Amino acid sequence: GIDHTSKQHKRSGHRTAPKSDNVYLKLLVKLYTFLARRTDAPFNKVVLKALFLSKINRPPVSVSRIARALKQEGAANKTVVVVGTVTDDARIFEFPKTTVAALRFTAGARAKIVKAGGECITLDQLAVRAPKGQNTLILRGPRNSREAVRHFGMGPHKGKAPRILSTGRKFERARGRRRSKGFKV
Amino acid sequence: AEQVAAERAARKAANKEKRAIILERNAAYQKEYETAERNIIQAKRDAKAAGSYYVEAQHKLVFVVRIKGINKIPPKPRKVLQLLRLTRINSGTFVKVTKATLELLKLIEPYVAYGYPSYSTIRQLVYKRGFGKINKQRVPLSDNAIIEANLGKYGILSIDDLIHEIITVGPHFKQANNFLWPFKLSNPSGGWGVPRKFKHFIQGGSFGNREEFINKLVKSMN
Amino acid sequence: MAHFKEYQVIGRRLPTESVPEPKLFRMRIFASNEVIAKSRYWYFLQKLHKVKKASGEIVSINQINEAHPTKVKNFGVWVRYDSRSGTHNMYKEIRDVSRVAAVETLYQDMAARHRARFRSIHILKVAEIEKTADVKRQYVKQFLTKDLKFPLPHRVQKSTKTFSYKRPSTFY
Amino acid sequence: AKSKNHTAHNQTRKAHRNGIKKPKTYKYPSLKGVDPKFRRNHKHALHGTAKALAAAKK
Amino acid sequence: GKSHGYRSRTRYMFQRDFRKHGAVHLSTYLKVYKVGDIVDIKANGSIQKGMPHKFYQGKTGVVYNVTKSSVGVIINKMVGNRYLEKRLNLRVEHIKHSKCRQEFLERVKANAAKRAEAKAQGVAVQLKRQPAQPRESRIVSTEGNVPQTLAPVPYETFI
Amino acid sequence: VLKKNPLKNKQVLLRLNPYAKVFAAEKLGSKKAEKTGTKPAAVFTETLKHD
RNA sequence: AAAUAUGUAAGAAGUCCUUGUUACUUAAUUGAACGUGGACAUUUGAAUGAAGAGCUUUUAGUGGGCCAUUUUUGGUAAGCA
RNA sequence: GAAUACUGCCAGCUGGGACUGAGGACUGCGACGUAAGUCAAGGAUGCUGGCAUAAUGGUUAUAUGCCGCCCGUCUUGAAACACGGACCAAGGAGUCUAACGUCUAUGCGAGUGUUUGGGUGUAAAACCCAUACGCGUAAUGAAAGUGAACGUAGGUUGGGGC
Ligand SMILES: [K+]
Ligand SMILES: [Mg+2]
Ligand SMILES: [Mg+2]
Ligand SMILES: [Mg+2]
Ligand SMILES: [Mg+2]
Ligand SMILES: [Mg+2]
Ligand SMILES: [Mg+2]
Ligand SMILES: [Mg+2]
Ligand SMILES: [Mg+2]
Ligand SMILES: [Mg+2]
Ligand SMILES: [Mg+2]
Ligand SMILES: [Mg+2]
Repeated sequence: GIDHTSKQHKRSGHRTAPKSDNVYLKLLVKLYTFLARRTDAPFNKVVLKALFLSKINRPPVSVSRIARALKQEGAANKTVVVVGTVTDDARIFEFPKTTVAALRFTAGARAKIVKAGGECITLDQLAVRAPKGQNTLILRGPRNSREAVRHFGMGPHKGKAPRILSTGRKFERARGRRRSKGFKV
Repeated sequence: AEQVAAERAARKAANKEKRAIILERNAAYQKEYETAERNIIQAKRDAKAAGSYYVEAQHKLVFVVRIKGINKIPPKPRKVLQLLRLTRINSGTFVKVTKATLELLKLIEPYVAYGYPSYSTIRQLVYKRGFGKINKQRVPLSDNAIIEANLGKYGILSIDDLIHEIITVGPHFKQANNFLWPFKLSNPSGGWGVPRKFKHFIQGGSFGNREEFINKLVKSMN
Repeated sequence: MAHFKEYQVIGRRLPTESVPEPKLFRMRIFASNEVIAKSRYWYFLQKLHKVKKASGEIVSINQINEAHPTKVKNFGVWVRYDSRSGTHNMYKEIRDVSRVAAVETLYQDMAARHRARFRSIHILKVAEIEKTADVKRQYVKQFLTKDLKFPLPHRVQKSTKTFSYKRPSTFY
Repeated sequence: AKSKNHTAHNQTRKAHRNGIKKPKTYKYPSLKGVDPKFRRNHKHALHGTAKALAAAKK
Repeated sequence: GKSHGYRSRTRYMFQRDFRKHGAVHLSTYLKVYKVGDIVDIKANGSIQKGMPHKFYQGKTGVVYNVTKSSVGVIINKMVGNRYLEKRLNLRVEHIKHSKCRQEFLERVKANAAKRAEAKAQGVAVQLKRQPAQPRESRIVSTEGNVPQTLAPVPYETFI
Repeated sequence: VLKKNPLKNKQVLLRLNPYAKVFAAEKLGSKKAEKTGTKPAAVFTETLKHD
């Protein structure tokens, strides 16, 4: 017998492969597995781990987010890397000439980036021209902006959104929500 | 001539000078042990001649063997056995003697047998059952290069250097001891010597402090 | 544990600034090994003084051998022991060649006749009786008569084999 | 038919199964329950010292 | 029925000490508490305002808020399987400074002094505390201290 | 692939610890000690024999 | 007035030296809290261990218990409660 | 003045027995040798014999030694003097639907959703499509209403990657 201080046969809890059957994604995973093994650059390891992520853990990254990231000093000539989708944004009216490498570009995002003088690039061409992740800039999208996150942690005084179908007066705005009707949360 | 011999000769020359370093260290450690023993003996003789008494230095090191199974242990001793890394019966660890550790042993006393190891016991234990904890894995030592790869920053280049860092509780004792995996000992070859183990050694049992008799017990256990 | 050795154990309180050089209390202990001898020394200093192992030190432990281990001696042994319903002093005498074996005899004797374990016995004193007529117990004094001699009738001989072919005798 | 009324038996083993955890203190704790006069001052002191820092750095 | 009021089972721990009743001495009120100070809670039974609950008797916490006559003390309370942050508003009658944190602050000053001297002379000043080490060898002289002691003693009635 | 114990297999015992050759070549495990004629003191002997 | 059990602390979110912010505070260029700059070196301030450490979502069964050592209530007691 | 007991050490030598032989070119650490090589040094080889078939082995029946209470169920507790079950075959129990939560996959993404319907067709398929409509891109208030940049869309502390 052994006095087990820890739970036995415990899986790491991390994805080691994409959950999908996309063969082109699996080819990208194979390429960045080779790069994350034969190169010591932590960029290839971070890109490889991001290639395993689910959809909610790969939020889209807008072109306005990319332009804001390019307003940083020393980052004008960098290569923006989005392991996921670059969506479009009409809120902006100027776009810098830059190189963006991403899994997917929406039609609007690709048009805006190309019209700005830049180029859209896949992660394999990213690997070819920047094998060690030279002057790259990895961007991620907002994960807690998801609508499901609003209801996480519901409870008294937590200030969270109830899981509700119909919204308005007569829908959970009474006893328990105001002092005049019983109490307030 | 694809450049194999040049680095092979560089490696053999490096290995030779490393073995010369280990040899000269081991010679100086042997003379250190020899004088440490002879001085104590001659000090006792001198004190007897002068009519006084020579009280020896209290032992800095103990070896602790968990002699009890894993069922029905109260939480406080269970935690202390986990902290001393005795998770299965007949496991053993070295402990530096301080007030904190002595209270730990005084608290797990009914489940362990401990005492003061000798140089022969430590040497045979490390040579025969010494495994290192390397990248969370239990690696048989079997080579000086492994110990130098994991303890080389502490100046411990060989198994003899590890043994000295255990027998004399050096500055890097904590790192060398934790690098050693908990020794997995067998049951004693001639038995425990008592009808019932779970009394104190003073009361004819097996647990507790049996200070110098731990050597004979551990030798039969490995 | 009954293979008793006799140790002298000299201990003292730990020296302090008020009282350097304490008084070196010394006892004679019968025990199988040095660990039990030291433990018995601290047990008796615990009971007889306000000294405990935490605030004390052992300055010497030495085994005492018999001066003449092949000379027959009459030993008077004063003991106190705890019976099942009280505490009692007794005086006994063991005719034997050494103090350690006399103590072995008394521990066996006290276990046989009074069901008193080593846990329950304190050896107050073991003393050589210098001359006869200071012996008081008839079971020892009867062995001191001049020209002592006695037969051993009814010899029972241990047999190496299961079966015998001779109807054995008990002559001797 | 009466049943058992109460016991704390097994409750500590359950509590220690996932451990008893300290509440993970942060730098800059919340100013909830602090004196409002102090909070009102501290807002202006922070505003002024950020103004001075930004003016110096430019 | 059962009774579980606010001050239940506080009969002895809200006593004043024997021959220590009456008014509070002014050194209680002349003590200065800052935010971050570590304090010990012990209710003075003669002041029934700002009194801590019976749970917090003997608890030690950190001051987060300082008001006119009271301090805000943060205490970690074990509720179920975790500790919950609890915030108390206690008058300074029921509050004293942690003397252990006073010696910790003095030790910090002493450690700085030792390192300051060692930066000039005597390097490797070895700041860390160490546990009680085993004793070294010694020579116990017998001259004038001849060992002399007797054996266990016989049983006597003493009644 | 297989743990070879020292204390046997003198090849492995020599792979580790190169001093073992000198230890064997000099019989350091059976070293004879220098004779010393330092007697115990009378107060020690009398204390030991004291009742 | 014990024993056992129990709170807290043992530093980098630290310490010290200057001088900055404020509508709070002081008689005050006094403090309070938060800072700029500077100094502290690898023992970053006891021991042992750490099997990875933190964090989140969501959902099952369960919500009759019983036994032993010790403490302990009712009861003559109980394989009683 | 010696010996011996006891306890301990040897990186002292050696005899008998038992179980195991995992891996499968080489690499390493070594040792003995002036080197060249050799070896018990990152896991067994060499030599020899018999049989080449029911001989070994498998299955099966039996015997012998030891062990083995009737399953399912409710229960703190079942072999129970608790209940269901004489036997066998076949049938026999978490399904589909409306709406929905978390998670995952896919498409497109400030949008998204063709299939109410129209067009067409090799005709309940496949293919093509307008306007709307749903959800989303704005919240808050009982409501009348009003409705999101002082600032490189702020400061501080961490923070992967660069
Ligand atoms: K009940
Ligand atoms: Mg045997
Ligand atoms: Mg009032
Ligand atoms: Mg139920
Ligand atoms: Mg049977
Ligand atoms: Mg059943
Ligand atoms: Mg029955
Ligand atoms: Mg029924
Ligand atoms: Mg029936
Ligand atoms: Mg039926
Ligand atoms: Mg069927
Ligand atoms: Mg069915």
